[PDB]
Amino acid sequence: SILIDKNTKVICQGFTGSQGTFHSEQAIAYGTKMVGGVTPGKGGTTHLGLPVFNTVREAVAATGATASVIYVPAPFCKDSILEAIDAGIKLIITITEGIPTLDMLTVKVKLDEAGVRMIGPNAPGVITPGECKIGIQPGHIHKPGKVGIVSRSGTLTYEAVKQTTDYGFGQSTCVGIGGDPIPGSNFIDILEMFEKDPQTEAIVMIGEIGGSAEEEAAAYIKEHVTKPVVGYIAGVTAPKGKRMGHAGAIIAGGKGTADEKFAALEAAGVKTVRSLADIGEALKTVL
Amino acid sequence: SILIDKNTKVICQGFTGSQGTFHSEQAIAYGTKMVGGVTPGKGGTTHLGLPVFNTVREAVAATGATASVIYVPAPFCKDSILEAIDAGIKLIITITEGIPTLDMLTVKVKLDEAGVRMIGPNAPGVITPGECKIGIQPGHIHKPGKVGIVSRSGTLTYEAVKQTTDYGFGQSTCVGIGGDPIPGSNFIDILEMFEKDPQTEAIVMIGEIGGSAEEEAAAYIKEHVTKPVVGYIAGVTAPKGKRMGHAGAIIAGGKGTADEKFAALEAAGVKTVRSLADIGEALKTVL
Amino acid sequence: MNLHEYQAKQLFARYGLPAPVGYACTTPREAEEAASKIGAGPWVVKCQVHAGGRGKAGGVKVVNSKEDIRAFAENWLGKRLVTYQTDANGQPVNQILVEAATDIAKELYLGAVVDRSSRRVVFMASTEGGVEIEKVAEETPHLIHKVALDPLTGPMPYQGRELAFKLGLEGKLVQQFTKIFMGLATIFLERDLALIEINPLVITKQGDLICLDGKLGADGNALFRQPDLREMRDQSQEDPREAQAAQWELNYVALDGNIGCMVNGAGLAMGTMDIVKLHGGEPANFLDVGGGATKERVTEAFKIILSDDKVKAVLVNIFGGIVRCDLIADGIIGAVAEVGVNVPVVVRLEGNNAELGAKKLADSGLNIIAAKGLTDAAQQVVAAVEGK
Amino acid sequence: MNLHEYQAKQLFARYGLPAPVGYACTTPREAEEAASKIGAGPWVVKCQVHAGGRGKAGGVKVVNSKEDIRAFAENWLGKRLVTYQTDANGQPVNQILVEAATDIAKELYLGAVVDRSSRRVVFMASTEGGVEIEKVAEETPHLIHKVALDPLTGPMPYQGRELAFKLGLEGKLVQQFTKIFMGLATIFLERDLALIEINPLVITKQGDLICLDGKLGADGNALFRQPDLREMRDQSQEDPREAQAAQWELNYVALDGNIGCMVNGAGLAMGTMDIVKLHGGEPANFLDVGGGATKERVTEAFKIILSDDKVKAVLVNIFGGIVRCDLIADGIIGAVAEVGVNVPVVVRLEGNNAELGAKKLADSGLNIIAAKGLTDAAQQVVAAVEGK
Ligand SMILES: CC(C)(COP(=O)(O)OP(=O)(O)OC[C@H]1O[C@@H](n2cnc3c(N)ncnc32)[C@H](O)[C@@H]1OP(=O)(O)O)[C@@H](O)C(=O)NCCC(=O)NCCS
Ligand SMILES: CC(C)(COP(=O)(O)OP(=O)(O)OC[C@H]1O[C@@H](n2cnc3c(N)ncnc32)[C@H](O)[C@@H]1OP(=O)(O)O)[C@@H](O)C(=O)NCCC(=O)NCCS
Repeated sequence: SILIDKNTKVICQGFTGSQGTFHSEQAIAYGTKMVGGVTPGKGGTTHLGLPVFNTVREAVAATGATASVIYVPAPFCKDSILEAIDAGIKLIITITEGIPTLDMLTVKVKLDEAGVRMIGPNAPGVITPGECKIGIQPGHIHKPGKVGIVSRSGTLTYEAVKQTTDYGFGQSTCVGIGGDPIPGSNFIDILEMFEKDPQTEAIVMIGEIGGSAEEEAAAYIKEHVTKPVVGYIAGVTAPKGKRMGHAGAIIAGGKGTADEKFAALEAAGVKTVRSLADIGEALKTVL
Repeated sequence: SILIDKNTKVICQGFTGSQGTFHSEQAIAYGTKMVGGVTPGKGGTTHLGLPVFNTVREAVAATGATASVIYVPAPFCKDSILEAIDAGIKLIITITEGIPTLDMLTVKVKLDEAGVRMIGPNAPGVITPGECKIGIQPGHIHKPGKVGIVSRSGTLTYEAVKQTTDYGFGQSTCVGIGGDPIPGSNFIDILEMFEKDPQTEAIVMIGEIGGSAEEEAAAYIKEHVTKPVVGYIAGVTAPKGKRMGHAGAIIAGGKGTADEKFAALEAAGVKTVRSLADIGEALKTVL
Repeated sequence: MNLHEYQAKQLFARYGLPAPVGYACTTPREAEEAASKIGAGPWVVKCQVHAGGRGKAGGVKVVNSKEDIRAFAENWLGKRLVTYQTDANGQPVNQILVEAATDIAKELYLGAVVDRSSRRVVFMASTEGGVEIEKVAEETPHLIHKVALDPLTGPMPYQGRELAFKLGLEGKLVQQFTKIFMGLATIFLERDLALIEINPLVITKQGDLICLDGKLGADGNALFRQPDLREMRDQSQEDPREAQAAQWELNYVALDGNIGCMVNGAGLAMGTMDIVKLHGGEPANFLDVGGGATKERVTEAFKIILSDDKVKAVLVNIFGGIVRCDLIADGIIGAVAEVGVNVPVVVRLEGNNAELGAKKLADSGLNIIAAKGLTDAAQQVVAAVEGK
Repeated sequence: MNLHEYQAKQLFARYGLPAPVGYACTTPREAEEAASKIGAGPWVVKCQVHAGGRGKAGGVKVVNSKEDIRAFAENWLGKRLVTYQTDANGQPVNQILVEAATDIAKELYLGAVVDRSSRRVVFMASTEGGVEIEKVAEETPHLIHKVALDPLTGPMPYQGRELAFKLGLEGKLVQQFTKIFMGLATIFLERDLALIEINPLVITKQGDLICLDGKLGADGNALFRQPDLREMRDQSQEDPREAQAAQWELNYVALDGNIGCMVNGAGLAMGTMDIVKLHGGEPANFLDVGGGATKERVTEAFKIILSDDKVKAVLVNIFGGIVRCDLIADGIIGAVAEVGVNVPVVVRLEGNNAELGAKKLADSGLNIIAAKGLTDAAQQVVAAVEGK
């Protein structure tokens, strides 16, 4: 498994908010070691039976959490993420959607220099089935297993999750890197982690239109990934230069079409599948 | 020797200016492999028999210079240094005085991330006697030798240079790190380089009031410098909170007095000398 | 979010960038009156629509008599302009930009975007102005020069000069280019732009740099802190269903086909469309429910989707979400009854009560098939349009 | 470069930071008239001098009658205020700041400087307001909280809250503190400040944060791009010889002693002073020639140095530079003749023609000893004042 496990101590920024509350309850029910939360102004209180702190630094001192899930509205995310980075949190899962691209541009530069890992934003989160759940994904469709999944899409990941549970392959870890143009972590970052993870036997890489993370990931896979990779790209039928929901799902300058990514993946030796319904089948094949 | 040698290929930014011209002529006469210069607007011309380029990148492509000496007025230095860093120059000697502290603050962060070394600003330069001369220092008082010198002051370095030539010790390399509050390189940076340099047998560290580079360097010396170090700090008789010439020569908050630095150096086992006239004598002693 | 050329030019003005003298007029009378405010002809009259290729569609003309400005404004105001960059329906011309004629000596290109591969705002300059920049990138890549804004330092003058010298500019044109770069890069950062495109950036016969055109794209995600840009939104330039859907927390994007798609998740939405495609279908739209599929939301979804005549079936693919599968089914049922959906509706449901919600759909009586899995769902919606 | 409290407060205003209602008055009449513009007494009247400790020197008073404001202004305008932070000569009071009385509930400290050790602008906050911050740093270090501005991102709100929560602030005071931090950090970056000190930053009885005082220090090196600050310079607050020297490209700083020092190089200057000290001397000043020691420059140097009566000898220590040692000697000779230097002058010369310039000095007849080396030079200047 990668990124998180049964031992990951997580705090939640925006903990006392609707989504922060609702999804922490789910995390807690799954056994994620949520150990606290941060909401400026409610430090010193308790919520979901955990301590609430005014700052991430008070929360880290107090709990030793090394991971933080962020449910802060977009306007305050840069601030939140930067506060976490500054407090020593080593892993940030940012669920928030709508963060200005220019903010993520800066954040990403920061994340890299501070050596902090961020999954997101505009992401569903991360889950190591049976061990840890951070995010908004539905835990009941997962099955502890051997397939690692990385995707720019939440729902499409679930489809792949369902399939890998229904073929009995299970999932080692699922990483939703999010649908924003400048994510904190990209396919190559996560792919490298799956390659080095004994528990992960095969990889499902789910992409879509826009950018070139998939094309670069292909190049990377050919050269450094040895485990088998099944891939799927959404947006074959997407018009160019129109945002398809996710901020990053947009073909800018006629570059980054689904076909290009498919082809680039095929060339790198990745087992691509045209229908998302056949991800499971394709795994069976190279498994 | 450190930083530069007979093989260092240097370009000069502000090359066609008064100081850029005058001091490049001196460099050239000393044998420094000046290979060109940059002055936006005069690319394509020649000056001092060297090619003049419009940008540092054109100059580096053309000459392979890995070092750049900057003689650009203060208002344009950030721009110059940043342009050099971006062009791949690995060593920047900035003579310019008057660069806003906030500019050097940013530059310093950049220099460190890009892995570029900068000696200065507000510095006299660097000279490896007999091999390379970059800067405004007078080459005739130097003597190829075994003593490495680092100083926040130009003139005080000359005094130490004179002494080490007059005791026949000679100099391995002289690094004037400059008198600004946020220098590109500091005592610890240079000290480490002298420790690892076979040719340097002893070190003369010249400081002054302000900051805490000397105190930190002391701590560093105790722990990682094995060669003998003679030290001298100027400003024993300097009022507090008044700038004594160099932008960085100012006791802010009653911290950073000459005595504190002397004592901190003494404690770290450094041979300090109260009169700058006895630097040579003190070397003889630990030599 | 796109701005009009006249708006981009106001902005450029505000940042001391050079642009022609001109006024955005909303009536033929204002337009003809703007001529004299401008001066000696001839004058350039340009329809203001977000799309490009206005030139090749006759929406840009250099006229030399007020009577001409008027005729042009009369011909276009209230009419829709169709360019190769708009759908066949075109975009409404509500403003005519009347500017001074400019003496073009040479045409350059200067633009900027967020480069996702290098994770930086990147400015791009070319001597190939007046041309589609993609075409130049295709064919003469060595003529496109780029610089990446350093997030730690902000745009730096040497980057502007770098581009200037690579464009072979010289003399005062270099200083002028640098100014334009510094300001465009400043605007990019301060207004949270997503895109800047000056095509062409012109060197005038009098030897000065001028922004003959301007195309600004704002980052929608940043509009909350861009009040000025916020007010500049011209809703008439887009399919109204998009803004309509947005108030309802739906992401709608009209397509050509006849199979409406309603899905939660952008990824699942695109993937759903593709599967309908793979199975011989033709997706009519992208509609991502994404926000909790409440009953009313689904109703809205249907109204928006079906507001397109070409729609002859609607595929609903919902995997998970906040509402349980049976509540989702009721809403589909309720929306189909109420909205009076007259088309077959195929529904794929996954999650808690998937089967109970499937049953509810089957027992409704309404023409709503509950698919058993995604591949099935597709084949059924595809089949459901055969003939219709 | 220092600003006056009233100037800092204007600046704070400009950035939406809260400061008392007040007016800088230059006549007793304006001062007494400002009372009514302010409102109900009592009013705070404060001499405006760059130094601090104005309070302990009687330059700050809370009066309750216009007749009092007047008396105060009359007592101070045109007079010089001496505080523990000025020399015995004090600083001229040319403005009296008349502000509204403030209801102090608690006194905090908020300030910022460039921390050379961490190479960042660092804000510092303490509940120990009204106290010398150094004292608090000495004794209760755990009460001083700090944040470092990240050069890559600019000041961030969480840093302001960090400090706010460490100060135990709560409720609206946290938002208010954050605003003040964000703006002070913005001012710091935008005006190229070197220092900001709000002491005290007050929580008023009505429960609001207010800047009771303000001390801004600008980075002199950045004044070329700070036109506003440039105009705010009040030359009368410093020894005039300093600005005088500066136009001449000399760095002058008056001291107590009687041995004038003229040296090229700040480092050599300080070191020279120290050597004169080591050898039983008492340096009267720091004067760094640094710019080419032309004859006229040296003449200026002498005028400035000798403009101090306490000076009973002048040591000239010149090592290298742009002018050759003999030309330097002529200028010293010329300056000593012309300026009519009536004191012994000891000269240390190193570089090309050091001896030829020494000869020229010896053959002048003038009372100018040419030292042979630095230690010698010192002993000779020290000796040269013995008795004088
Ligand atoms: C992040 C998001 C879910 C937050 O929504 P929300 O919970 O309804 O918002 P709320 O206002 O209820 O809660 C936000 C909380 O953040 C808090 N907050 C604000 N700034 C904060 C900061 N810097 N640090 C910590 N908490 C902060 C507020 O205190 C608020 O909680 P409160 O109600 O106790 O005051 C929402 O903005 C969003 O982005 N949704 C899209 C998620 C998504 O679609 N992801 C894609 C994965 S497929
Ligand atoms: C750097 C310094 C010496 C420059 O002074 P200068 O040579 O008289 O200034 P000039 O105007 O003659 O020359 C500057 C040149 O920089 C050039 N320049 C400006 N911006 C430039 C840039 N970004 N890149 C390259 N060159 C640039 C100009 O073109 C000019 O040359 P030109 O005359 O051919 O147009 C001066 O500003 C300074 O800082 N002096 C103090 C040095 C010092 O005391 N150091 C302490 C060590 S002890």
